[PDB]
Amino acid sequence: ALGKLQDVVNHNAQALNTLVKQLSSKFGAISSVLNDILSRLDKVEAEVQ
Amino acid sequence: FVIRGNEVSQIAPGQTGNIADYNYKLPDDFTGCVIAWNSNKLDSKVGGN
Amino acid sequence: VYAWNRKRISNCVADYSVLYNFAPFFAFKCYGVSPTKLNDLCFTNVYADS
Amino acid sequence: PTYGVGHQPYRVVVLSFELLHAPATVCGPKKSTNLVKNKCVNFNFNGLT
Repeated sequence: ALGKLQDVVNHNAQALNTLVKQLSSKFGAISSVLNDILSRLDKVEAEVQ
Repeated sequence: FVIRGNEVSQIAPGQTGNIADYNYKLPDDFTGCVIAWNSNKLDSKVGGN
Repeated sequence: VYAWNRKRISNCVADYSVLYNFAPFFAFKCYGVSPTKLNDLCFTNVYADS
Repeated sequence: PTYGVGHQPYRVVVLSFELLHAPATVCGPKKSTNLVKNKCVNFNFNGLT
């Protein structure tokens, strides 16, 4: 019945969920996890990632 | 100073090892120039230097 | 090179800081990992292909 | 022995690191402390920091 209000809620929730799921992207780095990059590389090499 | 070949790579900002930890450490914000040349004709003896 | 030897390393503690004492090489060439960090990592297996 | 540096023999050793989901078997020298629960700690499990 109240389509518009539920649509607004769904759009906001979907935007937040997309923002969270963007954290699993590598973006060209060796890994998406900051700790793995920090642990497996020296400072000069880890700065790029 | 004098090191051996393996350790020439350690004279650089952000490096770790025996030399970069206990002997000669360079700052991470280093601005300078490193010059290394082989001196086997001078620093090596037949019985050991 | 066509019949390159391969050895499997497992169930042991690997100290990569003595590899400088075995061969007169000048530096590692490590891809995906840094040579100085190798002692702070655990691997499921290692393969040495010579 | 008289060949130039490009045509001289080179011994090569390639170390491939299998880092799977399996239990770790090859580790670096690193002493393991006691397990602390229900407290904010800096944990390091098999290199996962």
